[PDB]
Amino acid sequence: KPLKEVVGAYLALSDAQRQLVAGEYDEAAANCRRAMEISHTMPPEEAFDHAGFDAFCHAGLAEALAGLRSFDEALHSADKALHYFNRRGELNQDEGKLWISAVYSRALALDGLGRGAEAMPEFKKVVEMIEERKGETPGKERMMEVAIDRIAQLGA
Repeated sequence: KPLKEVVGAYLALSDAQRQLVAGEYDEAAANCRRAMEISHTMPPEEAFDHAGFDAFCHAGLAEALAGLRSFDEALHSADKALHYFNRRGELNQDEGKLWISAVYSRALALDGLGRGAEAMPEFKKVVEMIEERKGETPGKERMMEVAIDRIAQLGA
């Protein structure tokens, strides 16, 4: 019973992560929600990092929803991930890649909702974090180009 749920949740999240890379955002969003649903069926006495795991799921979910241009839901998912990363996040660990992702998703969501005044500083934050982070950050070129193009278009 207990480990079945731990592995079930981990595999659901891994599937979602591969789907994000492949651009299958509909499936990725479903698997992120499914991963959390499974993680929350565990008894409280079983050792598991719920706070961190939920943050990872929300980051992935925010990226998927941003991809589908469902910005309102994306914004809320990114905020739930950032609530964790701002408190217990570590930028120079693998975890940091998902932190940056959540900040980027938030910027895209705010921009998609027509809240450019708030999106701008978030796009700047994405670039600042990429610089600050020691270690490979896959997709950094894509993010930085979007960030810089939007900061210019919103300013004009």
